[PDB]
Amino acid sequence: MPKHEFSVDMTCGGCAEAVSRVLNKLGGVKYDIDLPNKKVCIESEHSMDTLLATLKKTGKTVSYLGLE
Amino acid sequence: MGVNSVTISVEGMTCNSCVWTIEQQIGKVNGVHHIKVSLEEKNATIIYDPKLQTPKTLQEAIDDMGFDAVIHN
Ligand SMILES: [Cu+2]
Repeated sequence: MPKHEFSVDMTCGGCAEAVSRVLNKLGGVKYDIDLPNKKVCIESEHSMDTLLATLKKTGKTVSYLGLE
Repeated sequence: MGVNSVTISVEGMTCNSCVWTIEQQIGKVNGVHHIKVSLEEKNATIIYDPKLQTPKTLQEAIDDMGFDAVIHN
């Protein structure tokens, strides 16, 4: 399974929670948030570039940072 | 023709920088003229141009996030 790690500018809990609703627009995604570490850890059969573009709808510094 | 305006109860925005995310995403929709957001009164106010913007387009720009926006001027 493709457990990939992404970091996003979670300057706020509302500013973070937005990542849930944009990933739900794809729907076919599994994910888990770490609010202190600023991480979303994802697994889906969709591409890393689809996930990255979807997270960047939330208006932030988003960086893909490798594999678990 | 000239300035139009509306208020949107963004019922999912209150804390620190969900607030800031509005001003990032709205301020780059070409027809916007002035954005304001209220964090404790939990709502979003804007002045916009009618040739380039609409209340419907505002509701699309909040849908880039995850906030519970309803039109309420
Ligand atoms: Cu906030």
